[PDB]
Amino acid sequence: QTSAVQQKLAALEKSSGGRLGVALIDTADNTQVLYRGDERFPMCSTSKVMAAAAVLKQSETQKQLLNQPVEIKPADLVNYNPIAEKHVNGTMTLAELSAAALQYSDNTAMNKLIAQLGGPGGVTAFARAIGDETFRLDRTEPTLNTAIPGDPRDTTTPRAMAQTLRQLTLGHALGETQRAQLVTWLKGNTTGAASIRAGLPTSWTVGDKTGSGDYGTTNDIAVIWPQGRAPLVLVTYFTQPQQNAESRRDVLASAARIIAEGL
Ligand SMILES: [K+]
Repeated sequence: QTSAVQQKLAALEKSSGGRLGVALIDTADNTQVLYRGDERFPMCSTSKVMAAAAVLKQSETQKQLLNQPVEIKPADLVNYNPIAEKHVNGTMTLAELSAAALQYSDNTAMNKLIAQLGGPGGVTAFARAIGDETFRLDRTEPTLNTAIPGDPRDTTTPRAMAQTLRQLTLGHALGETQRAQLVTWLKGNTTGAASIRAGLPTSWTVGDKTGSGDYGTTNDIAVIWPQGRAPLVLVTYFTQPQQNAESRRDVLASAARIIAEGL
């Protein structure tokens, strides 16, 4: 069937000129709302959630892992790395790298998380270990953002990422303390106010991770605590036909508003 919400998302997508993917899980009733839910989209920096979570899982068997220092050298700097560049020729801990990756979208920090996991495939392996058969990380920063239409590298589907984000943040994919740390990090994101958050009542609390890349790719993955009801998990992915297209965070906000109005 096509629901009223799905019809509204299709009308938003038509007006945007791009390709929109949405997955909602309402954790009160476990119901889902999908739009292009099984199509692949480039993750861009939304993949930082999986990498940080994989390091948190490693930390469950190593009490001191998150305090371990990692060297930051000049050649490690990539295109966007406001936190890491301050520690060049010095160190950051894995906790500091996780926080920088998640809350500031620092790409050097992501590369250190990927390296801790043995390369992109270590992130994919963690995804598989927690039941996500769809996610794939194939490259490091910055090339994971090429976002070429039809390219499977560094993609997932909205359905898979919503399910995984639920398991990570609200379920038992991580230990208790690690889940709480991931939630704290997401809630302190600095980059999200124009994306999903912008489409929702301001009283609701959100933790999210944005992404952006070539082809005007504009993404957000969120957990949401509405006032008065069980949490929601919402994924909004958007990508456009032109390599040089501009970001469209407003489309994500519009998708979130349609979802919220449908509840
Ligand atoms: K970034």
